[PDB]
Amino acid sequence: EVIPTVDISAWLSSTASPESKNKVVEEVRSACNKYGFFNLVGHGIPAEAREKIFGCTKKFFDLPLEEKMKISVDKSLGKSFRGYEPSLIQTHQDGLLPDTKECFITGAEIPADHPDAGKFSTGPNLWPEGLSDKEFRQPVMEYRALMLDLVSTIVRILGQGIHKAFGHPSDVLNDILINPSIPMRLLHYAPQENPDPRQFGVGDHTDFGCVSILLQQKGTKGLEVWYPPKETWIPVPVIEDAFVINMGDTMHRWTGGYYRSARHRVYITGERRYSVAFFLNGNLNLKIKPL
Ligand SMILES: [Fe+3]
Ligand SMILES: [Y+3]
Repeated sequence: EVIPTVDISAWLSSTASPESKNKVVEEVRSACNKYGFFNLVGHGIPAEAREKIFGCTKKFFDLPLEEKMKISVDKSLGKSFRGYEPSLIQTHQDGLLPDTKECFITGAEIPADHPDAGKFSTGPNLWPEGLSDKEFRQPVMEYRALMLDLVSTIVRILGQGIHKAFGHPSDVLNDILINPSIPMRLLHYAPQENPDPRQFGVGDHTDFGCVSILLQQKGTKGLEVWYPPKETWIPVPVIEDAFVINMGDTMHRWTGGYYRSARHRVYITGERRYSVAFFLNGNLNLKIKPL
């Protein structure tokens, strides 16, 4: 068992044959129904954009810890959960140790005086005073835009797989793109030579939202996915020019389980590891209804 790779070039091309485009819908619906994950290529985002966001991520986490804590998540407006979260505080199971993960959290930018500001994960972002807009904020928000565009493509492909499966309009799912809740996290995993097997980078979880898009770093590993049929954890290989796509619980319930939300985690390694995780959640008003 291996996590598959799906090339969406045809679906984004305006000259590809309808056969080529359907083949993309087949490979996607199928990976999401069997593994809940795939690797995605053919997205059209340049290698520069991926280089630039890891530049931002390293600059940020290289900051002094007192410097990051100045925008610690507990300082964000109300229930906007934005800013810096340090390592060794997130836990998953009582027998185990907290996660080595260090993370920085953004969402869609909303002025402080907006009506929804302060509500759950909606409001303004917190930005580090010690970095210039040009070093950090502008690239981060530009990458967010590229991610929003890609996840909108992914959603419409999923909707088309729903059409083929159960006969619904191929825009069943497109209402989550209306004013979406789209957090992203910049992730840092400090390396360890001899790690305790009771501690992970991130422990066994599912994602709660709809779609997640992950950018891993060339030369690292750690991400693995639980596949019930063989009762095994499958590794997710770092593919060149790829994003890792998985389904969340909201998509699970909202389909019949047809798109699976699969358990996954990141074990600790000796190599320093960065990743950028962007997620698409259900809306703040949208009552998500099954089939
Ligand atoms: Fe996750
Ligand atoms: Y205003």
